[PDB]
Amino acid sequence: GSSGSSGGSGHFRCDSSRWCHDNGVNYKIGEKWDRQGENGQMMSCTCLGNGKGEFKCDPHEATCYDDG
Repeated sequence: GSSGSSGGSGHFRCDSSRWCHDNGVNYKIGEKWDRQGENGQMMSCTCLGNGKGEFKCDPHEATCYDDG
């Protein structure tokens, strides 16, 4: 099915339209911060916006081979 969980309306109308929130921190569209991963390593997130303040996170590593 769908609509299983529910809770948390929007009574107030703050001025947060171009900001993001993860661990109680205001990030600017494009900015980047550090966080924890599913396993344990650290993950880097980059604020995108596309609305309220969407964002993504990808694992950083030096898995780049050399050419020549």
